[PDB]
Amino acid sequence: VTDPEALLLLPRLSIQNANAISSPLTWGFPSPGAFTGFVHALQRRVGISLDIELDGVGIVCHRFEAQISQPAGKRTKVFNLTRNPLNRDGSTAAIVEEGRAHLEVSLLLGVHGDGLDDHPAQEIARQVQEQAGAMRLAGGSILPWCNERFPAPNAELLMLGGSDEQRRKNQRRLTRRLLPGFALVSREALLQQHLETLRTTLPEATTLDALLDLCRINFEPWQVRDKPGWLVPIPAGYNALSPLYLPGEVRNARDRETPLRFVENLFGLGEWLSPHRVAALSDLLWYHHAEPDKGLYRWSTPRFV
Amino acid sequence: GNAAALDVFKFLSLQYQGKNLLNWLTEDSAEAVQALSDNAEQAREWRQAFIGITAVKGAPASHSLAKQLYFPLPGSGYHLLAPLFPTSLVHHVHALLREARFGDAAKA
Amino acid sequence: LSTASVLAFERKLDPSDALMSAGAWAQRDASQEWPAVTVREKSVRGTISNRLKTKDRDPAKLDASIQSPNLQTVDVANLPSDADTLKVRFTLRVLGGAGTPSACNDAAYRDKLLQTVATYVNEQGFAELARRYAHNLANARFLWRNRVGAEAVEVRINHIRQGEVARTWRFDALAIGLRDFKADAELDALAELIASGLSGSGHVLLEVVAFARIGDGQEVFPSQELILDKGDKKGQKSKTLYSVRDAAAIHSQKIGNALRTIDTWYPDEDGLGPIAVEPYGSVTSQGKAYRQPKQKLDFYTLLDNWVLRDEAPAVEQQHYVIANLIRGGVFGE
Amino acid sequence: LSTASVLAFERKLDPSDALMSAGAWAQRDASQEWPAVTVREKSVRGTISNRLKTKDRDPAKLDASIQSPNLQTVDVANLPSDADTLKVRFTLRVLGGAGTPSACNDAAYRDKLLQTVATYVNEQGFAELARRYAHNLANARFLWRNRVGAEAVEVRINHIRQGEVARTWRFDALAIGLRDFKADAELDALAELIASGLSGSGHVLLEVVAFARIGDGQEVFPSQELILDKGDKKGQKSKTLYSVRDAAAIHSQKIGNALRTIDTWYPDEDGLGPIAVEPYGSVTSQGKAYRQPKQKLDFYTLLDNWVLRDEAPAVEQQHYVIANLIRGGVFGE
RNA sequence: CUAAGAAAUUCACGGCGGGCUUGAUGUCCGCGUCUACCUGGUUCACUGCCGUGUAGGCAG
Repeated sequence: VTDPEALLLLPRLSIQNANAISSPLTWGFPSPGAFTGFVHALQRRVGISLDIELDGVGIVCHRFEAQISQPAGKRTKVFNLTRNPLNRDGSTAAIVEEGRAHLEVSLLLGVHGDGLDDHPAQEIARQVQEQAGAMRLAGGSILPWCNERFPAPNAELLMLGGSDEQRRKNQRRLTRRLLPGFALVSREALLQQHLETLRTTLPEATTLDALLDLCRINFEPWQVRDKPGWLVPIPAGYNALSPLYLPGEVRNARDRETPLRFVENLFGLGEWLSPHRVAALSDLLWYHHAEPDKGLYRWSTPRFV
Repeated sequence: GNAAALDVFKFLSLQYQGKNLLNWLTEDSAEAVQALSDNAEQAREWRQAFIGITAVKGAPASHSLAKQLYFPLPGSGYHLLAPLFPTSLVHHVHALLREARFGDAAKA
Repeated sequence: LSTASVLAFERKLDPSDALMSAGAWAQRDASQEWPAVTVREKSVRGTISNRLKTKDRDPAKLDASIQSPNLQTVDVANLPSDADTLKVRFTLRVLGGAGTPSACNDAAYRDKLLQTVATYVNEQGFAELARRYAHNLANARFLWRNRVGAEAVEVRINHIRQGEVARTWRFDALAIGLRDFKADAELDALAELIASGLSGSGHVLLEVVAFARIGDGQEVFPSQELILDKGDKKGQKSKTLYSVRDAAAIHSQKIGNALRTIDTWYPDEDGLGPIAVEPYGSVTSQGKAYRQPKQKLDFYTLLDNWVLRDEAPAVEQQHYVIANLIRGGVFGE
Repeated sequence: LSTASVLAFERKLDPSDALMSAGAWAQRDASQEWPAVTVREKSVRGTISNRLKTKDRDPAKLDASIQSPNLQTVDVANLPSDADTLKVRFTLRVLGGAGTPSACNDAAYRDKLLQTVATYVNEQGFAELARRYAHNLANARFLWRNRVGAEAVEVRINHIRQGEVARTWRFDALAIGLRDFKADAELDALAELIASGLSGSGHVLLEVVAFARIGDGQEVFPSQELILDKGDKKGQKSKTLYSVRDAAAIHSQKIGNALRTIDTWYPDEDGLGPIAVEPYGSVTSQGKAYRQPKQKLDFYTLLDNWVLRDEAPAVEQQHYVIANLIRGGVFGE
């Protein structure tokens, strides 16, 4: 809804012990709501104090390492846990399962405010790096500086500045630093297209998001029906199952100065695609928008194709 | 909850199929007048228990261990959010995944 | 005033997953191209060794149970046969702002908490807690079983301010014991650094590398994984070791549990040594909880007496509850 | 007073995996660049040699089974055709502090156990146990089948104090028998070194090298792995030998089991010879438990009589109980 | 302001017993690779002399 004036690249963020489950239906990559919450908390901590606003996230996931295991007689997988401390009587704990993982991801952040006006690009990028190297991303700690001495500094790249051919060339030289991974986009239109062409047989919607992202083996007309890209389930957002509540009327709230609601998880389809397949680098930015008249608390990436 | 009396949950569907006792016992217990099989005391007790079975809590209560989350607003403050575990939804997709992974059609 | 319904402290002293490598002694200055210690599998055959029930003494039944062989597959990790030194490396970041919770429902309670921890820093600095943290970094307490019976353990700490090193510390980890807390000028300077990082006066980043001189081809001890059992299924591999990118590793929480082993003020004894700090301070090896709530020395009642009732406890118990604040937790009803 | 629910002892006498290499006799002093013994594969056609069911002893069925024999692929390890001597090398650390468990519940039980072990050390040292351990190092009992039918076995033991050799022992491992425990000056010096290691009065690390003169191209016997399934997708592989990187090897528990073969006090006999110290001391090759719990001479009843009811057994059985403590294990409910 | 905030898996172990994979065999007919070029244009930073000199110049 807002075209960013420039783009900042959080180059190679290493993350240990991040949350893997992130949803009651998926277990793989964490939800993009975590990345939108990260850029909003970074806007709170260092973004306001520089006449800068931050809007959305592009994520590419250079590497993934889940703490899982296959239990030796089944094709499924289980989660690896940790030993919690003993109870007050010293008997044992109550085992609640959590899924940890390790991530290597880059972040693409858009800016609209006085970017190059009040401050130069290098000092802005350096203090955003120093700020983000003290917090956590998705439940797990941002792993600090190691013998990766090369990939440290960012690149605050002006989006619309320069010639349009020069714009394509500098965004291509920025995509040159993001080739190892594959970016993530929302695929609501392809979901709706397969939903309408499936509804000739039966009018159901979650069975589509089941049948979109598995290995469908069709018999002899032994073949495998296939989608052209990497189709994954993603948590599409938040839909409220209860009306608006005031800060004080609900007990055990996080804050008695913020209104509360009871919510359910919207699930959708995402897509991992090579970053060279998109020509404008501002297409990948995941924005979260609220429609508080109803329950729709949505994260997506509009203006993508 | 912690109620081990699952016989009431069984009797909610024991007369629910083909009878209006298991379906009207929660509200509009006019079929519960014959559903009690007795005078007004047993029918009133059955209607009160059926009304108290599926009764909503009303007064909301979060917890420390309930995943309270901030969500930003369009150009303003924040909203607090507490996701519930979609037990009916995960049971529906668990039945679908058991029908996909197991079952005689999938075996054939 | 009352305690808040929600109360959540983010942890400080975030460690990394400590990775293992191997090499020779007196090459440890050039220990950057040292190859990783890998995790292999092997086969074990054992016998009946546990206690038998009194109904199962039965020598024919015991001889029948012996003649069925007992085999397992076991994850193992060893040094190479030409390397005698294990090198364990992790990074530790100190953040500061230890008083502020990540969540609090009551505003007046969090303001009383903030002025309480502000008065605590005003009365004295973090230097006792920071000195004990620098002690647990000085002796290699994070080498859990890799330190037991080692010949010579030596710890290097690099404070990295910019992209290069800002300062280095060199410690003989066997001279500094695991029982008592000494005072040393390099150790007090490191204590001043961790204290200044804890006070919010900066962001401290350290790289800790420990060299243990074990022996040629000897067994090292990384972390073990948790596999919940597939009970009505086939037999599983009954040991799994933690590895990060085909390198034997210790968990981050294991190094964190080793770091906060500072509590020498638990009421049961003082000669058994320091324990880790937690509410109802309980060590999993002993299976028994010191700082029971029936005495007024656990973390929760001490915090309620300091904040709600304005009964400031003794200064070692103030150290204990401040260390529980640095450790973090999810506290509440 | 009762025994603790959890109680675990970490092992003293940690050996490494023994690696095999090959060379010529009388070059064994220059046996540092001896090439490793490699594990190869070969084809084996299996004949019919089992006992028949006698419901299948019909001659036509027997000839029909003989006409179609089955075939396997088998891992094998031989010496080279020009080398006649097998060299087997490992390292062994003696740690000390054998009484202290690594896990306990009861404080009174571990205090009573600690003073029981302390009184055992005060009555006599570790001299008998370390004498028998030095004997099992002197004869090359850790060469399990490689010792059988050897022409000459020689063991070189090096106490390694700093990164260089502190002391050297040279043993004719066939002169020192496998049956009885003799007395020798160098063997008693080695026993005193192992006893000083076991008492915590030093850090003992030994390099043990064994040379067996077997013959040109002869088959050596490394440790043997475990095969769960076998099919045509493999080479119908039915035997897998253990190997570190690229070398035939022996499991560390195999060397450890041949180290603690010291138990000559089992009540059945003594003319057979020593067995390995186990709770209900059992031999897998014989399928039988010596020290049955029906008699009062297994480890658990002896330990419970010694610690709880203060019934100190005979000094032979005291040696047996303390040897079981040195071996380590999980003892409890 | 991130389904946020928090966490010690672990102690011990003998996989070895034994074996014949064998016999027998025809690879073979046929073929157009051509056309046209500045590499070195200071990349040969040398050799010796005066000068105590490494400081500085000289001669081809």
